[PDB]
Amino acid sequence: ELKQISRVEAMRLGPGWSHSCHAMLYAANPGQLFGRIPMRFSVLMQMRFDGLLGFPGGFVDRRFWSLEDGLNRVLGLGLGCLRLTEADYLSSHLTPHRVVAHLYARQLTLEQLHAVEISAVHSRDHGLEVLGLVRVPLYTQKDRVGGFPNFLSNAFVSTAKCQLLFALKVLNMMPEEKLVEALAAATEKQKKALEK
Amino acid sequence: ELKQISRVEAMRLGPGWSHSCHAMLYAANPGQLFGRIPMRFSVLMQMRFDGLLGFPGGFVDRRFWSLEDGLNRVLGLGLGCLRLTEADYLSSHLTPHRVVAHLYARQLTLEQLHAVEISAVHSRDHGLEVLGLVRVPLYTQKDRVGGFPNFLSNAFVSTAKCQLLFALKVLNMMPEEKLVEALAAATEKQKKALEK
Amino acid sequence: EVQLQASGGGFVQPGGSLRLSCAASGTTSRHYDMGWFRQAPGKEREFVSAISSDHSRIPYYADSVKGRFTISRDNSKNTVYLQMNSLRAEDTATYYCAYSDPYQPMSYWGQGTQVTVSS
Amino acid sequence: EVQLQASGGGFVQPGGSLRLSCAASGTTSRHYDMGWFRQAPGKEREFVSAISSDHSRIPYYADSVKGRFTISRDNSKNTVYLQMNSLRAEDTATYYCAYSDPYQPMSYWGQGTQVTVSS
Repeated sequence: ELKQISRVEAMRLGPGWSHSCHAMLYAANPGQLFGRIPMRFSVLMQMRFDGLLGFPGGFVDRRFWSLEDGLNRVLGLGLGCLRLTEADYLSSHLTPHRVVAHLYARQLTLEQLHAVEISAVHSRDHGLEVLGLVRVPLYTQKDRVGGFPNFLSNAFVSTAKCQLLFALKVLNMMPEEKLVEALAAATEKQKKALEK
Repeated sequence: ELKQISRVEAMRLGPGWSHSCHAMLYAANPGQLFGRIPMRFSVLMQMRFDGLLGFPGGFVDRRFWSLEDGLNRVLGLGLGCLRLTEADYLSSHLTPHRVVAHLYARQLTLEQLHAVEISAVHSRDHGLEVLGLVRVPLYTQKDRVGGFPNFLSNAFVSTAKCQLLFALKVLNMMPEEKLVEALAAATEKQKKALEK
Repeated sequence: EVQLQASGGGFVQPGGSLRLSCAASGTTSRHYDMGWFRQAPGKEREFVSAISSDHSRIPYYADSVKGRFTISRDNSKNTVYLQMNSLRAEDTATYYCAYSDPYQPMSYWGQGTQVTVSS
Repeated sequence: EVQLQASGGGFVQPGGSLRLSCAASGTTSRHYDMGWFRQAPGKEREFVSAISSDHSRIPYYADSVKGRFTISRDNSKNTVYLQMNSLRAEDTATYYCAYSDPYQPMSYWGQGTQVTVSS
């Protein structure tokens, strides 16, 4: 729930502001977990070197890079196969630091998403700066935490968690009611965990 | 910090008890993150279909399986390449349910660990029951949470979190002082997060 | 909750044949194990046969039923079958279907079905 | 904190040559970018040249220095070099080394080194 700003407004933020660019790669998923639970969509995130879940991407120094080229530089290191353009640009948000966080997002086919996972495990940053990709489970199991709420209970780069829920909403992959519900089950799971 | 019990004591627990078997695959890692931070060891865990971090493995029905064969059944589905024996058996612990959790652990070479990651992304359960492998960062960064404490802040299968810290200790991959320290930085990070 | 439903059984003349069926409903998995146990007069419940849904291993049999019983499956119906041939008096027992899988702790049992071998 | 240390510069006769060096210390990364800016009399600080540590792309140059300046690196020393040839009066300026990388937000600047081209 960051403050959204227009693309052109973000580009007037220069030296005072650092810029980050991240990629949300996702695919329609017709499969069913256990033959029973529709998966609907699969979204890629990653375990970062700092032990947090985030999106592929990183900080882009505008002294040296366009946002596109700087993003693809980092995607080349950590995913090693795909390149995004301004066609995929989705949002800019304001955030310790003054950072404008840009989100790019692209719908892939499910096998294209799998190809990204296969190239990631051979990438230059795999095992160093990137410690593995994970798929976001977007379903919720019968106990009401299995799946997406449990997943939201992990530790994120805060801007990544905000961007994921923002994108799921504006891309109409999940209604905002269900996002608020899942976030609420996660936070209460977390508070119920802190009882020891 | 589960109650440890002897192998033979666990085998006297039959029908009243469910049994789980998990694999801790790890490797000495001579590399340095950013050229600066010794990585020491790499441990494999995975994002499970329920949105929690855990170890490769699962529940083993002793009506049908030995613990070894049942473990390798699940490893075959989710990792697709390696098989463990009783030579790798490390511990049994008592835990909603009456479960004896058995931990197997094997030191691999770093490239053998990478081969496991490559076979996992082609496995039968990848994208369904297993949503991706991740490496555990065992270093701590200068801010005292980057790396291992942040990683411990994620959401685990509780038995998996206990088994990881138990194994790091008894395998002498990390002194217990440092484990308690990292767990303490994680829990306080979590509590400081629940302020919103 | 996984519920197990069984079909077949009853009276059989020695040397005859009989086929048990069993299906699992509810929170089943994709990779799972199903099989049969039986309890004969004055004995404990003993293993008969088991099969997997995923070609994880070859179906196995108790030594006393090798070459007589054959287990088989239809994972589009989550159903397994026990074809019992050359039935003997030793085969008189309550037969029980069983289900488990690597993703949940519970080992499930179906209700007993009586098979009675007698002339 | 990434600290930048620079070497070289000073007085140069027109058409001569001069080589700047710059190294990064501290919380540096493995994949990073380093380059040079300069501020000439009455102008704003302008891009000169940049290079990457990882062959991510080809080093680039301001149009006014193409074919005269060449940037190069030694990532065993975390050091980059600017070889300035055929120096002209237009090249008189304070030159600044810069460092950044994809893994931390800060864009770092070194201290200015004066280059003075004059007969």
